[PDB]
Order: sequence, then C-alpha cells, then structure tokens
Amino acid sequence: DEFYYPSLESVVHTFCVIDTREHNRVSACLCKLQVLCKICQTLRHNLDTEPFLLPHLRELIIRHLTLLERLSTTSKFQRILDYMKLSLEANDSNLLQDLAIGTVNLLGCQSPEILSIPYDKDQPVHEWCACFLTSVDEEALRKISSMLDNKHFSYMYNFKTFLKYSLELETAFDLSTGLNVLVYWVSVFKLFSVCVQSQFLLDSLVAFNALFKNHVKELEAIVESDTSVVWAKLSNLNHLLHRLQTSNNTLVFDEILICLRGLQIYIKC
Amino acid sequence: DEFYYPSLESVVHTFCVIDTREHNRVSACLCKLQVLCKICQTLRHNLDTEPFLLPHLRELIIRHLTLLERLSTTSKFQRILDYMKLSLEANDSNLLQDLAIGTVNLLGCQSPEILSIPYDKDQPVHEWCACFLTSVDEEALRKISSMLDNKHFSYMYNFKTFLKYSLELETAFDLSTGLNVLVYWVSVFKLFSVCVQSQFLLDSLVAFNALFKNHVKELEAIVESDSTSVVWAKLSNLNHLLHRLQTSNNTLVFDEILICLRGLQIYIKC
Repeated sequence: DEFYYPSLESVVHTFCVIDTREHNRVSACLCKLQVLCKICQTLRHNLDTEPFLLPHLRELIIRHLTLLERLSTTSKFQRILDYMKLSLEANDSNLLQDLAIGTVNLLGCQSPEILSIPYDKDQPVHEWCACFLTSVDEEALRKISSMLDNKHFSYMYNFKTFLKYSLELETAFDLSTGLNVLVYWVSVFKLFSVCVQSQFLLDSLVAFNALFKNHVKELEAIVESDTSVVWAKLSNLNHLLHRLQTSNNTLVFDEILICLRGLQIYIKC
Repeated sequence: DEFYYPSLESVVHTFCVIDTREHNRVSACLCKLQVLCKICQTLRHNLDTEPFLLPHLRELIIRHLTLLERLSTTSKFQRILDYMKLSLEANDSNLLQDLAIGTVNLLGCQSPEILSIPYDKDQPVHEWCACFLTSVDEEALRKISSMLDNKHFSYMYNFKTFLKYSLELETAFDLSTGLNVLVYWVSVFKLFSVCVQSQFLLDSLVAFNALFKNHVKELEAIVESDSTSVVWAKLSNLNHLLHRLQTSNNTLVFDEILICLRGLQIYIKC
C-alpha cells in the first residue's frame, strides 16, 4: 500500500516511534534521514510522472467502458457509454460531473428506482462511491473509504495501490461488478483530479524536502555534541544536500542513501 | 544486484526455467510476460535518468578529488588533483585519458614501482582496475571484476549497485584506500561513458520491448487455440494497453499491465 504522498502526521508518528526505540540520538537522526530520503525520492518520481497521470486515467476509464460495451443489451445503455467514452477524450469543463451522472444513468438502466436520488454537485467522493457501490462486503468498503476519505487530502494513495484494490473488486464478468469498477475508477479520477489541480504533491514534496534539510542540520549539531571519517562523510552529505537544490533527481537520492548507510554502519562500531 | 540492463542471455535462461517449471503453456507465457513487464519498466526508469548519469558521475569524482586534497602531502599530488578537477569541469574529448593518466600518477607518488606497469585505452576496464588497486584481498578482486567485467556490455549494473560495492572498500580512511576508491570510480565512469556513448540502454529497451509486445501476441494465439468470459476481456484490455505502450512508454502503463497480467493468472488458475 504505497502512497502518492504520505501525511506529515504519519511521519511525525514514525519519527516518534524511532525516538522511542533508538538509544543513540545520532542513530535516531540517521534513521529519520533514511526515512526522509526514501520519501523525497518516491515523491520526486511521482512528481516527474504527474503530468501524465490524468491522461492515463482518462484512457483507463475508456478501456473499462470499452469492456462494458460487451455487456450492453439496450441502445440507451450503449449511448450512455458512448457519451462517457467520448467525453473522456476531450476537455469539457463538466467532464467529472457528467462522468458521475453518466455512471448513475447506467446504473438506472439495470435498476430504475435509483434514478430519483438528487445529484449533489459537492457531495464528497467517498460518499458517492459508497452510495452507488452494490454488493460489496464491509471490509472492502472500509479499505475503499480509507483510500477515498483521505482527510482533506492530508494523504493520497498511489496509482498502483488503487489498481490493487480494483482487482479485489473482481470476483465473478457480470454487469454489477462492471459498474462497481466504474464507480471506483470515476471516484479515483475525481480524487486525483482535485489532488493534481491543487498540486498537493508539489506542496508535500517541498515540505518533506524542508524536513530533510532540517534533519541534516540537526545531525551536524548532534555530532558537534560528541578530522576523521565522520567529517568527510558529513561533508559528502552536505555537498549532496547542497546539490539537491540545483538538481532534485533520483541519482542524488541514491548517493544520499548509501552515504547515510555509510554513517549508520560506522557508528554501530 | 540490480541491472542498468540485463543480458537477453540471462532472460532466455529464466524463460527455459519457467518453461520446464510451468504446467501450462498459458501459465508460462504469463510469467514470461510479468518478467518482461518489470524489466521494460525498470529500463524506461533508467533511460529517463541516463541524461543526468554522466554529469552526476563526474560531479561525484570531483568530490572525491577535493576530499583527497585533505591528504595532499606533496604539491605534485596537489597539481594533478587540480588538473583532474579542471578536466571533469571542462568535460573535454580527452577526459577519460585525463582521468586515467591522472590516477596512475597520483598512485606513482605513493609508490613509483607502479609507473612501469604497461596499460592502454583499449585494455578492458576491469583489467586496469585490477592492476592499480593496492592490497584488497583475492576476495575484493572477484566481485569488482564481476561488476566491472560485464562481458562486452552484455549487461550493466546500475549506480545504486556500484555505490553499494564502493562502501565495501572504505574499510580500513587513508591515502591508500582513497586511491583504490578513485580508481574504482574512474573505472565505473569509463564503463558508463562507453555505455552512454553507444546507447546500449536504448538498444536493450527496444529488444526487450519487442520481446514483450511479441510475447503478448503469442499469448493471445495460445489462449485462442485452447463476452462475459473475463479471460477474453482481460485479454482485450491487455492488447489495448500494449498498443498504447508503443506511443507512451511510461511507468503508469507498465503498472496497469502488471495488475492485468496478475488478474489473468488469477483467473486461468481455475
């Protein structure tokens, strides 16, 4: 269950756990520094991929719709699918609203009673998803809720993780599970659309880069409380951290990781 | 550990392994595909980075040189350090030779016997690393040359890996080992230089992309020679993905394909 970005709260909690369990304050700082190196590296990956995420998700719903075509029985049904599919190809300002009306209209065909629940423009995603999902056990709903109710975006699960749960929605290729998957992926698309327009990933990355600097500093000040190896390695870290403001790239993160491993091993003995 | 790219030869081995292990021809195809999906995905991650790789590696060496200046007993040693550093900054046509003669010469300061040792530019890089490493055990030599001797670029290790074995070399921090390390990074730099000059990662990405796309076609045939059939659906999906992959060769697509191959395994096992 990888994250697109983890919340600050999760990280502060992780740091506390580390503070409570490493004795050596220099170790502890170094653990936190690994943890932060990983995160900023993943987050850099995720940001470099970001400009492709919503195009990709558009095309994914289209495929899924394209698979739904095989289960069509009515000409209304297929016309809803065509509207949805085609919409997903262009930039209508109301794409996201139409994707949800669209999804409920499909659901209407197979079950007409559902159609006179009133469409709430501003109803939260996870609440829509919960509403229109059918025949899903309460453990799945929970997981889905933990993913879709992400505390006003304090975190965001990643694409691969949402794929993993879509596969668990599939357990015998009938229409209902078909429309379940559509609900899920439209939800997920709504959520990523907000998360990408607001640029939450950029924000998170800035914050955690800050946090990452603040611990390199914190590590110097800690070691300055005990001209050999440490001080070469610390100059490396410093140079690395330094270059990281020119070039936030994965290569730089790989050196920082091994540099950190560098110190941990030295300080063990 | 991890490869900048693997050899076809190794993958061909994993395949034959799979082929004899797996009950079904379908099952086998899918494993093969899962292996090829990871590999292609990793190789695209690597090729997006490659434009940054040589600049990074230079910048690393420059760093090691400044560090060695803390240990510059002599002013000759200093003058060479400066010369190597100016050379990495200029990134000239002569760089690699600048690096090699530099290194051999810093070494010569430590012990002059070293300077009578014959070598050339066409000599394989691992051979050169072996000569010029001082007192490292038959243990170190073995792994180094397995990294460095990559059998005429059949495979390449990635940077994370070369870093990893750098660490296991910073063992005793003297002039001596600070030169072993210089040597190793010069050697590594020369390998990646040739690798990037010669576009071996792109080559390997193209082959492995062919090899993945064509085994998807194989799987489709195979499956057929045996609407609400979730196989036929996943298969159709799989096909759309592969087709998109050829115009947007990107990590989100590989991720969708993986989940989809897993789906396909899960269903056929029944």
